[PDB]
Amino acid sequence: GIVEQCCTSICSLYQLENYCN
Amino acid sequence: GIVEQCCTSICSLYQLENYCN
Amino acid sequence: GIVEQCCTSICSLYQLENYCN
Amino acid sequence: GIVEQCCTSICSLYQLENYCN
Amino acid sequence: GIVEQCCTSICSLYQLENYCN
Amino acid sequence: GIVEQCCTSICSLYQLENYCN
Amino acid sequence: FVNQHLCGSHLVEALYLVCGERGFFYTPK
Amino acid sequence: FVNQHLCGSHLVEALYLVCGERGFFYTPK
Amino acid sequence: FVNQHLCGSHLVEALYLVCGERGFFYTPK
Amino acid sequence: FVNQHLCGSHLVEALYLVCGERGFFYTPK
Amino acid sequence: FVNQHLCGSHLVEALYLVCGERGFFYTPK
Amino acid sequence: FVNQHLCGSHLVEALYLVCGERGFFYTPK
Ligand SMILES: *C(=O)CCCCCCCCCCCCC
Ligand SMILES: *C(=O)CCCCCCCCCCCCC
Ligand SMILES: *C(=O)CCCCCCCCCCCCC
Ligand SMILES: *CCCCCCCC[C@H](*)CCCCC(*)=O
Ligand SMILES: *CCCCCCCC[C@H](*)CCCCC(*)=O
Ligand SMILES: *CCCCCCCC[C@H](*)CCCCC(*)=O
Ligand SMILES: [Cl-]
Ligand SMILES: [Cl-]
Ligand SMILES: [Zn+2]
Ligand SMILES: [Zn+2]
Repeated sequence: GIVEQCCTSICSLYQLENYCN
Repeated sequence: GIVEQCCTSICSLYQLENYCN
Repeated sequence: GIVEQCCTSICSLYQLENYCN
Repeated sequence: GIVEQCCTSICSLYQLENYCN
Repeated sequence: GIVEQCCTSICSLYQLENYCN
Repeated sequence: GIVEQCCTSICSLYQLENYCN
Repeated sequence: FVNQHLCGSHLVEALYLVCGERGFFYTPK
Repeated sequence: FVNQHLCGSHLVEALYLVCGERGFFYTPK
Repeated sequence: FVNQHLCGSHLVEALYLVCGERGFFYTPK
Repeated sequence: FVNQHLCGSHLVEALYLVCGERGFFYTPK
Repeated sequence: FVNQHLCGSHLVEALYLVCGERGFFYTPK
Repeated sequence: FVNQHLCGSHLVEALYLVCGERGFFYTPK
């Protein structure tokens, strides 16, 4: 999920787009 | 200014990027 | 929608719980 | 206090109610 | 109250300090 | 910078004034 | 409309606290 | 009234920074 | 402690959303 | 984990600003 | 005027996420 | 560093509340 991905390492805005609807 | 433009109209990511260094 | 209901009237904890998974 | 209680461990909303007026 | 005074007029640091313990 | 100064140690409001324009 | 954008910014944080481990689906207007 | 609720949400954070170790009592209208 | 300050920042907003009209008190020391 | 909760609090607001009209989904577990 | 102060409070956080390591200069009206 | 990013997020809002009309500058690197 996003917690194991974007909290252990800083995510770019492009990587944040993977969790939009 | 950023306030005159973005507090009257919703600024997107690309509009807000204009004010970065 | 949550915006139409909670940005016009103050939603309590039990109203906001309706939109959880 | 609340710092030693709800910051070392995650508090439920019921435990947060103990610090309301 | 703090809401009646600071949500109608912008309270500075020294105005907000009045409500500390 | 401010990250090496006010994040390793808590800065007072006076120390935060050093980074105003 | 900006004030709705600000209200939605507070709504998602409120949903985050209320839902907790359940999670939520935020669908704006 | 929602905008007061949003304003109060910013007021408590402002009080938290200003007071620090002193603490505060938040009593809304 | 900076991390203690960060958690207290999130504690205040959580208390504000939970308590509401009653208000709340925050006292680190 | 409290620090995990803090990061998720910042994740939600980052997702809200990035996604916008599409909306987003948050699911810790 | 308070609502602009609230809007500026959200603008700086948005600028913080968008700019990242570049940094920014916030100059209000 | 994620925790460094979290503190910078709180630094920006603290600077905004402290500086006010003068504005502020944030520069991690
Ligand atoms: C005043 O200093 C309170 C006395 C106890 C200090 C506890 C410090 C640690 C608090 C937990 C912070 C957790 C952050 C995620
Ligand atoms: C549910 O508990 C998710 C399972 C994995 C837990 C990861 C906990 C650590 C997450 C990173 C937090 C980083 C905070 C800066
Ligand atoms: C750019 O990367 C700045 C160079 C120094 C990095 C310091 C990283 C740690 C900063 C303290 C964070 C404290 C969080 C509570
Ligand atoms: C006039 C005071 C501010 C309120 C603006 C009108 C309400 C929001 C517009 C209607 C909601 C739909 C928004 C669609 O983009
Ligand atoms: C019409 C613009 C929005 C302002 C709403 C009126 C001010 C708030 C109502 C009076 C304050 C007391 C709130 C009690 O619940
Ligand atoms: C009447 C609804 C609230 C909007 C207030 C008027 C807009 C802000 C005033 C003009 C901007 C300059 C602020 C200077 O201090
Ligand atoms: Cl707001
Ligand atoms: Cl944090
Ligand atoms: Zn707000
Ligand atoms: Zn935080």
